[PDB]
Amino acid sequence: SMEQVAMELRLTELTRLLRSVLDQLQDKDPARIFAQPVSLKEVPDYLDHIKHPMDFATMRKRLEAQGYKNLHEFEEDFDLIIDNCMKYNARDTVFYRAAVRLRDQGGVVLRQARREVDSIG
Repeated sequence: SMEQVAMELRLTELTRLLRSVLDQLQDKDPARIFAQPVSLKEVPDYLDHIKHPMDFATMRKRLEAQGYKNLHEFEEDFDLIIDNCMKYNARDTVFYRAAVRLRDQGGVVLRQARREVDSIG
């Protein structure tokens, strides 16, 4: 149907906007602490602590399969990156502090992304 095509164009354009959002958030992580999944070879107890691991690469795979239907879904995965880190690592660690800085800086980007998603529809 033409309606199904129109919906697919909207999903494609959301995917475009979320790709740009993902790039901007990841630039707020120049240390690359959140770039890849926590290694279960190197942190073998991780899944005892963290039930839903997340990282920028895993988000990027979901994005390229147009697997985010709306901004809320995408924000959920970004919040897991931050929140997982802030639970597993103590306040006095470079990892925790990196997550705080990512959250604070990412807030700015996400605030305007929400406006754009509503604005364009």
